[PDB]
Amino acid sequence: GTVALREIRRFQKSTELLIRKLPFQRLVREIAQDFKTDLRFQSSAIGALQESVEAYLVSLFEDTNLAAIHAKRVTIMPKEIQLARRLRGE
Amino acid sequence: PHRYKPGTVALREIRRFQKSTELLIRKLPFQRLVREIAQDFKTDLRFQSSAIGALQESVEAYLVSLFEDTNLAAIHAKRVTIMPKEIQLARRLRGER
Amino acid sequence: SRSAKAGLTFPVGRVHRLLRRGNYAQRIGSGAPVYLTAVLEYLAAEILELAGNAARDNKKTRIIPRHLQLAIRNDDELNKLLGNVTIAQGGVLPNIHQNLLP
Amino acid sequence: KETYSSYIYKVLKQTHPDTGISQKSMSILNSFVNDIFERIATEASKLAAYNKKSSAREIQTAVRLILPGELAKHAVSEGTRAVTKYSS
Amino acid sequence: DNIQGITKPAIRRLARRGGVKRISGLIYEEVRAVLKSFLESVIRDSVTYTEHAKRKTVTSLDVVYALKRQG
Repeated sequence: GTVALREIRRFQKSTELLIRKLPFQRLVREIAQDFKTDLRFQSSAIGALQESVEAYLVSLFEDTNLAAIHAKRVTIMPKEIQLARRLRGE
Repeated sequence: PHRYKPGTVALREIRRFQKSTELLIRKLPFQRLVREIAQDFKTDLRFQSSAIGALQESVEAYLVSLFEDTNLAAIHAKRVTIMPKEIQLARRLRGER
Repeated sequence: SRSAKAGLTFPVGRVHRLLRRGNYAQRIGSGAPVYLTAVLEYLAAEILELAGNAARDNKKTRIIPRHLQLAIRNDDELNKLLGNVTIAQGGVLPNIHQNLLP
Repeated sequence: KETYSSYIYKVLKQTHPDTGISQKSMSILNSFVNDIFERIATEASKLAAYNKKSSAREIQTAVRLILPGELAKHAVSEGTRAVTKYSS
Repeated sequence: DNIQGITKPAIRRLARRGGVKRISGLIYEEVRAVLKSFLESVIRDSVTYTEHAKRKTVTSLDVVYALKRQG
């Protein structure tokens, strides 16, 4: 059979946080240098930030996907993103 | 016949309101609604007219903010007429309830 | 007075009594208890200047509440500071969509 | 009862000597001043609870994240100038 | 000058996380803009926490305290 695998190992589909650790860390140190030069980033408490940012993003894509299906279209234009930004309140 | 095309006076009249700042809701029916929705809890409430004025201003402000937001949500699509879809989307987006 | 010696004009002692009654801390910072009044004085000066300008724009001598409304709403920084709060008998800036025009 | 009409009146008078006021606007300003005071003061209280302990640094920092930075630097600078004037 | 570090397939799987397999040609630039408009604030709050911590090292409590104010 070719379905039961997709039934017994697909009882648990989760998906994960993805933004790469080293590039993200380099980026945040880069935008932290100008705010305060020689800012030593503690290697802890950065996973919590790197989960919170992704959470807010996936909220933004779910809102823009709702807006997209509201426009009978699957692709994303800048209009959806900017109105999501404005209507959320920032 | 001095009949203008649909919407010709609409822009003018919108300008007239958005210039103005007065009470857009008649006070007496608002009092009726407030009493109807408040008598379901306790008698002898003894409302003070300033309070009902306060909630009147609050509700009109909330409604105009809502309506401008749904106007933006509608002008998103190739639509200039408002339907329940935009209102529901605006209500759900901000997560009011 | 204390405000005069400080160059301030808001009554500092009233705010000191208010903070003492509020008991936000057992021993409030007495090094500069009028400093929190000074920042509020600066913000009040900003908003009062904007309101006076707005009232002067429409030839009205007195501060119309609507004049204050557009004074605060025009400033993007002011809108970010206070945007979730409405003003009684306020208004809305005339915003007509360009593509809406016939 | 101690109203705050006199202080806002004289501030308007030192920034606009020929502009009047309206009664509704007086309550508007009073409520604005009161609620901004309370907001920043409870922010200072939570900033005092921030540090593992029981001044002016707390209030400066509290005004430093509550309102947009552009006006925040002016606020802190003028507050410091005020305390320097009051020091002696 | 490393904002471009976030790669395009990263954005594509980010969109895949939220559903819909449709992706534009500048949605990556847009999400770069929104992260530049979000993370600068969520690290500026931590900067203010460090200023009001007398502390040169960011800790978990300070950064989470500065972060939770978003909502």
